[PDB]
Order: sequence, then structure tokens, then C-alpha cells
Amino acid sequence: ADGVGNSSGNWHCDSQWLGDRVITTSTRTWALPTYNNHLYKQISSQSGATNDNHYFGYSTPWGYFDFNRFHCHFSPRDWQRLINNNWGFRPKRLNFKLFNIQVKEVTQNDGTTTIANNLTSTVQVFTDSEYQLPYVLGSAHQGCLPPFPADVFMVPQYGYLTLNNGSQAVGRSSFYCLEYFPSQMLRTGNNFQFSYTFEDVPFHSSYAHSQSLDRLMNPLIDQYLYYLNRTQTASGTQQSRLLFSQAGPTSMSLQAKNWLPGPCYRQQRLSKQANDNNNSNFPWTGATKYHLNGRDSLVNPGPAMASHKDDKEKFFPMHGTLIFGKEGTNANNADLENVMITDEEEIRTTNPVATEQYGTVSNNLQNSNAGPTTGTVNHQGALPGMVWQDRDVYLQGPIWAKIPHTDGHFHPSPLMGGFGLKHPPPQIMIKNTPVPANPPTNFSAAKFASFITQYSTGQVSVEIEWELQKENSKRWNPEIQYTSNYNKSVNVDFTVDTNGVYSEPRPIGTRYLTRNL
Amino acid sequence: AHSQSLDRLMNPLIDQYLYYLNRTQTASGTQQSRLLFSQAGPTSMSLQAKNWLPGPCYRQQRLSKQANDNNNSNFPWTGATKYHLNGRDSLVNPGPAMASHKDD
Amino acid sequence: LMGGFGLKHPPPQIMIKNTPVPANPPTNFSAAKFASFITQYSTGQVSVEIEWELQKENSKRWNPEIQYTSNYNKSVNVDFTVDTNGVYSEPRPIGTRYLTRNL
Repeated sequence: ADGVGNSSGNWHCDSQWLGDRVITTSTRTWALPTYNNHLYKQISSQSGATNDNHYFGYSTPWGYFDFNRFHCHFSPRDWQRLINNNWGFRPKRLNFKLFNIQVKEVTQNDGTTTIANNLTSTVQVFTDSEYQLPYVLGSAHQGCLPPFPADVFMVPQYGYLTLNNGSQAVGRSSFYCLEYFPSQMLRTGNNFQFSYTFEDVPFHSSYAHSQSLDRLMNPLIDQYLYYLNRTQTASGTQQSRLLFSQAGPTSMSLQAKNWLPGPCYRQQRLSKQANDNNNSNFPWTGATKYHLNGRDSLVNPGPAMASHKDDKEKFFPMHGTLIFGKEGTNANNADLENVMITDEEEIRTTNPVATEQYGTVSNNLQNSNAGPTTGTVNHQGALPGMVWQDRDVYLQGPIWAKIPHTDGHFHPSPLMGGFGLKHPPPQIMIKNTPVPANPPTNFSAAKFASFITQYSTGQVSVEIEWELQKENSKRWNPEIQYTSNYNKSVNVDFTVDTNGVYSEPRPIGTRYLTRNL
Repeated sequence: AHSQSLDRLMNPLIDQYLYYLNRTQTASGTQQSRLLFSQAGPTSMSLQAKNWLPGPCYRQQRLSKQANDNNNSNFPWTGATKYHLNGRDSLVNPGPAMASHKDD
Repeated sequence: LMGGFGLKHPPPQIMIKNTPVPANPPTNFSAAKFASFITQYSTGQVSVEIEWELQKENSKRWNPEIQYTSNYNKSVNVDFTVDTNGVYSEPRPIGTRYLTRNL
């Protein structure tokens, strides 16, 4: 509704704080290539892949837009305003736009490449509102919008997996032609828009607890409930006798309590200091993992559990945390100093430590002849009276995941983090419409393999409205805040360098402010 | 029935931005303890981070439908998975919903 | 201290840049940022209109006052004008203080 010479949109990047809510908007420039020559191709694992790694699926010519990382929507300063001042947040609604679209045709002769406007060429866009396609967003892939608004990103290619037996397929395997969906077709001067409203979801926990689960008592007062203090006589000839006391300040571990820690599935502990770890290769063998249909899948990061106990910070659970990486880090076999390993430390007060046993139970019936023996609980499922915390969310990381559609689920919170949505934000699909090269002058029923090489660029705006939960605390003393360091440095954190490269020094989490259990 | 396995929900084309621990030992040379991190992707799907776990299990004993591939002994009761109430062992039948067999 | 008016809210900054236009992407997805751009520049027209308020001279002095004047003597180039090569020059730093007023 514009034409060649009128812009179809404007650049809105700002954030807006109304104090009950914050509305963050991001506009970015994208570049969409032609994927796999306008073809749907089936893909599968090769021979020699282990049983665990086999897959079967389809790659599509279509691309897709992914805003599902937080730093897309928040600047490091806007993230600080949120995490320092608030006990929780959730998304409300979003608004998406594609505008200022440009389709460029590319010709190559000799070594000289030539790029030109193709004014009549079209790009196709559809959002999947009814969740009919396989939903790949919640898998924490790349291709999401950049953190930094001046970066130009490449739109990732869409592809999906279905059932496989080995590297083959079964009869239930679904094939989806995305051409089989209604999609808006846009020339330069056409724009795309849609709106989305998040379903009701719990606020995230932007707080840490000011009390441990087992410390909820009154330190001054004794209980009126007795516990068994002694199974044997105190002094004299040792003899079996049952003696009962009332627990109190001096023994807190012995008191009766109303609640249990959350469930655990135990992790292997790793030291960050070199040579304090066993010499052997055991990321896979010593791993905690689940088993489906013959395949062992690593449990990563897994159920939310504290990363380490008190003054253990040098240790982290193996596969039990999110691990980011520094700008410029190699994608294969990077050193510990290159990656940024996150920390669950705040949830010590409720969730078990990932590397420690849940507890201990008795495995026998004792008697005068048989002494009591007790077994160790490495894994525990939900018991009545458990209370736990979800894994934290970071500036870098999943905002949401799609809850799988199944008969049942238990506490459907995504294990990488974020919000579980039955109806998440839909997938936005985009491809370049094929433009044939010159046909032969005699009819041929063969399909065209000959296409004009072209790509498209444009602008993409995303606007999310977030609801805030303000901090009500009465504590007298000050609270921990997320702060920059005042000491001088060559580079400012969360900033470009001399070469124009934007980097993030650390994985900022959302839990600073405190709250009582 | 589902058209996707729970651990296959990913995009087969694209790598993750999350690192995992690829190596607890040095790749080549003198073997030495070192922690090496990669990004999971198409080639290793089993190693990627995932949002969900499979349902709960209470394990069963496996039987073959072909004659003589089963142990020779009588164990419908003894080798059974069963619960316990008030002194009585009750057989767990059919029990929590679980797949009957894996592939092939 | 260089001169002019001090404004708490001066005329705002007008910022402009050319939107990046990427060159052809690779045909396989890469998460690296684009370093490859179509070289381009922009030209256009810019108008500025300021309205100025004047304070007229009320003086009662009898004798004439110093004015800023051109020199009538002949010269190769006219002041505040282009030369033969088309170059515009300003011969002198004209100031604003000529008319007189009592303390």
C-alpha cells in the first residue's frame, strides 16, 4: 500500500516503563537467503551415528524469526531496572512487524558479482497461529535476533524432525509442506503485522529467599512435640532404652517440620580448578541421562537444583546448568575460561544441591540381632509437602517454551528456564518466492531447476508488554543489587570494542531481591 | 499418536547457542584432565539441552512371545513388580502407562 | 564563553544514517553477524528556518554613528563573493557591535 518509494515502517527500538508494566520494543535488520534451492529435502542421520544420535526429518526452503532470547527485548540497563526493583515479571502481549522489504537479484559473471533491485519480486510470510507445524522455537537454537540493535542478522532456516527407526522413517512420520498454508505475499512496499496475547502464566521469581526451608522455626522457643533422642541408655551399662526430648534452639535438625525440599535427579560434580577432576573422559559415561525408546538422552540442565552448597563455589554440576560463551568463543572444545557457566546458588534454601543426595531412608527392619541399615536417595520424585523453585532466567536465554501436548504433565515449567506456554508465540515463517529463469521455447513437463538467484532484506520490529511485580519488602538492611564495577578498565562491559564487536561479559540472572519463605 | 519423539523437538538444521561439556580429558597428546565445551547441534542430538523429561516409570519384567527365549523357572509372582499395602503384596497390573517395547 | 546564547534546552540534535543493506547471504545459515554490505550513500536537501526577534535602536545622539560598511575603492575581488574559480570567501570577522548606548 506504498510502492517503490515509500517506507512501510519506522524504526522503534525504545523501552517504556509505566511502573506496573514495561513495554520493550526492538527493531532489527535481517537478510533472508534462498535455502536449499527452493526445495523440501528429507534429512537423516548418517551411518556410523550412534543409536542415540539418529534422526529423520525434513529441511524446508522457509526461514523463520526467533525473538525467544531475553536480550533481544532488553538492554543491559533495562534488565538491571527489572531485576533490581522487582519480585517478578511475566509477558502480557506482543506485536510483530516486517517492513521496508527489499528483494535483491544477484548475477555472477567472471569474478564480478552484481546485485540489483528486483522490484516486482515477492517474499512470502505466514505466522502459524493454530500450531499445526512442528514447533522448533523452544530448543534454544541460534538465529535469534541479536543482542545489539545495530547488528544485522541472517534469518535461520526452518526444518523439523519426526519419528525415526534408526536413520529410517516409520509410517507415522509426518511430512509438512509449508506451501500448503495461506501466506501473505509482499513486494517492496508491502508490510506484515500480527498481534499475540500471552495466556495467564505465573510471574517468574526475581527474588531469592531470606530463609532456608529448614530454618522456618522460632529460634527462641522449644517445640511441644517430642522426638526420639536416645535409642540407648545414656550412661552405665549400655542397654536398649527409648528416650524422648523436645527439640529446640540447640538442635534444629531434630525438630518436626511441615515441608520437604524439592525433587532431585542427581548430577556429577565438576571442579573448576584444573587437575581436581578425575583423569578419564566421562562427559557421556558418567552422565545423568534419561532413556526413551532405546536412546539415552543426556539430562540437561534438568530439574532445578542448587549448583553447589555453602563455600563450594569452585564446583558446578556436570550438565546441570546453563553454559553460555564469550564473544568470539570457538564452537567446539572451548576452554573453561571461554564459556560462562551460570549458577543456581540462590535456590539452596529450597531445592536440593544438584550434586548431593536427596537424603537417606532405612532399607531394613532392625531388631536386637539386626542393626539398622539405611540407603541413600540419589533421585526423588514428588512427595507430598515438597516446595521448590524453578530455574532462573538470564539476560541471555529462553523466554518461553511450548508445553508438549500430552495427557498429563507435572509442573510444566521449562527446564532451561522461561515460561511454559500451551499456546506460545506462533512461528513466523518467511521465504523468497521462486523466480524462474527463462523457460525453453518448447514445452517440457519437467519441473524447473533453473531459478534467478535472489535474496531479501528488510526490517523487523518486536514489541512485548511485560507485567511487573513490585518489591514490598520490610527488611531494614540494604539488599544485593546488580551493579557495574567502578574500577577502570580497557573496555566498558556490555559495550562494543575498538573493532565494533558487541560482547556480554557475564550471564546476568534475575534473582537479587530477597523474600521470606 | 505423536508425530515426534520428546527428545526430537529440536530444529535439525540449527545449532544451539548453549554449550555443553564435550570432553573431561584432553583430546590428544599426553592424557590430562581438561574441561572442553562445545555447542550441540545436528550431529549430536542426545547432548542438547532440553526443556522436558519423559513420564514416570515403575519398571516391569520383559517377556518374549517366542517359546524358549524366556527363562526356565516359574516367576509370574516372584519376578513380578508389585506394591505393598498393610502386609499384602499386590501385583501391579497393568500399572503406570509405559511403552510396551522399544523399536523393533 | 565563545559567544551566543546559553540554552538549557537548546535546539535538538538531528541524527541521520544510511540504513545497512546486506550483500547476498550464504546459502547455509551462519549466526555470525554480517560484515558484508552494499556500498551506498545518500544525498538530499536540508532547509532551516529561524525566526529572530529584534530590538530597535532608540538613541537620541545628535552626531552620526559608526556603521559596518563596504569600501568603495576598486579591487580585484568583491568582498563576501566568489572568485574566478568559484570559491566563496569571507574577508573579515564581522561583529555585531556598532550602534552605541549609554551605561
